[PDB]
Amino acid sequence: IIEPSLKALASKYNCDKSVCRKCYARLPPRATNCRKRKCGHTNQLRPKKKL
Amino acid sequence: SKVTAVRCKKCRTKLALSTSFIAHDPPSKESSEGHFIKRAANSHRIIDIQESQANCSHFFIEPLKWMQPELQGKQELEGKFSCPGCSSKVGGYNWKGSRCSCGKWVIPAIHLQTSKVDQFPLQSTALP
Amino acid sequence: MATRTQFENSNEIGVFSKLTNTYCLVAVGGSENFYSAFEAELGDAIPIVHTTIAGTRIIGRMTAGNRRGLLVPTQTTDQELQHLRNSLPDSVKIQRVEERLSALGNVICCNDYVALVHPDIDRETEELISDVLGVEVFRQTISGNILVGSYCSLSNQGGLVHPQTSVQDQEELSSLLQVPLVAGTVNRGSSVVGAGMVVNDYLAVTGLDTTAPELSVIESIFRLQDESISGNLR
Amino acid sequence: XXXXXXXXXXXXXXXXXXXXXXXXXXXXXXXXXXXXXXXATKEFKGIKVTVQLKIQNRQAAASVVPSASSLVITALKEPKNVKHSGNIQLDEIIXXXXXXXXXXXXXXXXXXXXXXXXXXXXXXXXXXXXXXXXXXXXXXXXXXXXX
Amino acid sequence: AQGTKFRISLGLPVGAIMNCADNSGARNLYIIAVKGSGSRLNRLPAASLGDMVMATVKKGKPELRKKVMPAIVVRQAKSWRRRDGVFLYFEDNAGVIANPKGEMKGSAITGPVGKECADLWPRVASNSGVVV
RNA sequence: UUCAUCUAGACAGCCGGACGGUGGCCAUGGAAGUCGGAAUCCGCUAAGGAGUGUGUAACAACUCACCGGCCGAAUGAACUA
Repeated sequence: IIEPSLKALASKYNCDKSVCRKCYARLPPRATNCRKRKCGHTNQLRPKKKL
Repeated sequence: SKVTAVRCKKCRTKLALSTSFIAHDPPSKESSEGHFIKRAANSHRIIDIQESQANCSHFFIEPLKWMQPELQGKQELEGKFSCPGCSSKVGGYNWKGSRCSCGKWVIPAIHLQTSKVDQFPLQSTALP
Repeated sequence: MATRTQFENSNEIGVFSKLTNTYCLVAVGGSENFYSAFEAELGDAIPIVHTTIAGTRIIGRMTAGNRRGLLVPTQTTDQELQHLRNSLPDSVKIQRVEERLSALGNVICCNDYVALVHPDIDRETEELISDVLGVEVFRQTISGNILVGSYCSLSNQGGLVHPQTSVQDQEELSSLLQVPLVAGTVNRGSSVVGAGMVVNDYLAVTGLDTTAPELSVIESIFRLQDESISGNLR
Repeated sequence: XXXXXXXXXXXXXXXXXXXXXXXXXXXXXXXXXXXXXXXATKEFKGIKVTVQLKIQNRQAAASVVPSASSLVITALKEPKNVKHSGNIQLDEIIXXXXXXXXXXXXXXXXXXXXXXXXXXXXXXXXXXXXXXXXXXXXXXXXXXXXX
Repeated sequence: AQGTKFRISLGLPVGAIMNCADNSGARNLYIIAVKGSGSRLNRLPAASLGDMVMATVKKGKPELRKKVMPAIVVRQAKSWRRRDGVFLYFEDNAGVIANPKGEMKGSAITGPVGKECADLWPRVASNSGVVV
């Protein structure tokens, strides 16, 4: 009932993100470093967990 | 035995009679279908095991006459419906599955939850 | 016939409402969903009157009445009195009653023909109950309880009584009331059966937590129960 | 009117399959739809895959088996993992069978259609010992005859 | 789980022994705590008419004794203001024991019952003979 | 500081095609290249895997390995303070 053409439209903004391990921020998926300054611009990034 | 009737609670309408009921009675009880398996994102990782409930909490009935205005108008792959006079969530239609709380699978189901509807006998009084 | 609904979030209905043959009274502070259960099934047959008695919302337990008459306690204000006499028809008689036993609904259980009253009610009252309602007045207690109103629901067809009652005591009440009597529970086993539900000839409303074995027993003694749209079109 | 086509996969004795999911948007059918399947899969095994497509208009039945797929090589035999890995004397029978398959193969004659049909049967023993790879690498029978 | 009630005067602190109105064997109640009370240094939490209080039975049948079980206050000796204007007060304190849902174990209540206790709790209003 | 790609057309992106036997076959409510275990074949070929991935109830849709053009001079890695 979600009509998965729209779910793939919805998953880009919510699900297809990368998470910093330190500061838990919601980062773009192909980014290398965290944009937040409080964690020292780290390169220790993990994917967001899929449902 | 005698015929039975399913009346809606707070609507008081006979939603479905007997000569119905694809009841599918025995569960599977083996490890893959009697158990509820909750997988993870990758590599078929099992995180949760849920044991099935005792009794199947639904009523699997044929497509009836009063569902015809809901089934034809905006036909989709899943949804719900109501009593025809109180508009409360009584049962849903699913062409997929939704086994039972107790679990097998069925065919496409018209699942009618045994909460907020009850089962009566259509015959005369018991006279206790 | 046999409907189930609840006031704001409480299961009991006879506390908050009074159902008779010719009229019906409801408490004021309710949702539209509570009122729709009475408005749909009664329709325009009998008037559903919003009111309060003595500054409360428990008008089922405070008032007592039948087809022909309505009794209100002394603490009823005169503004609440005139609101009743306007909306209710000309046939019903409305009388304020001077009691030491203030709550009239717990004291008096009655219908078209036979009334049961609390045994410590006085003699000058017993004339006024017979004069207003037009009903013969009997003093008796259901097996352990003096409060015949809360523990005995009654109507023209039959009567649902307190569960802890011996069969020989149910026989002696059946002779006096001239109707068959059934012990039962309401609202998943509450002994308060007079306030757990209301009933008349056409309708019997109960709480939501009444299970279906309890509701089957209720509809049987009241004999209210009795289809083309259901069918198989595959 | 309207012309619509859907496809049905596998099933031996009786199966709702694709139609139940696809029968939702269409006219609802339970007894007749499996019966229309039962007309098609008659004299076909239940263990084997059977591929069909049914075109209906106002509760119509269409029974066909296209057999461009592995249905042909599965058709000739007598029936953890029930293996299909058997030996068959394909060469004379498969040459008639591949010509049943090669209605378009979109190639040249039966020689190019014999090099693909035997490769579809990646399980069966075929002609004598091996009927696959190096054994069915060269085919010196039928060939120009079916042309 | 407590419904809305207009404020009345607080007249039963912790330590009070009120009478037991119903007929479930008990003769008095020892209030230990009041549901929904506030917090302030050195302040005893107090009961009122209509509040649901935790109480132990000191005198009665030994089945009821020595266990904490909640209770509903049905009379109050402290005078209080009603909004229509009058100040009224009963002769003694009283309570009925109840399960934590709010259903009542007692079959009937002797003596008068406070009117604000009746509207707040339906099961009290079922068993009550006299409501003020 | 040290290595490596590069006008013999690089990295980045864009622009085409991604086909036939193909829902292959056991696997079970349903798995069609993608939950997976063992197999890894042919044809059309400039080139294209019984399939690197996203995704789908099951397909799809997209993307990649691969195939050929355009855009046109800089690009990549490991470190040190």
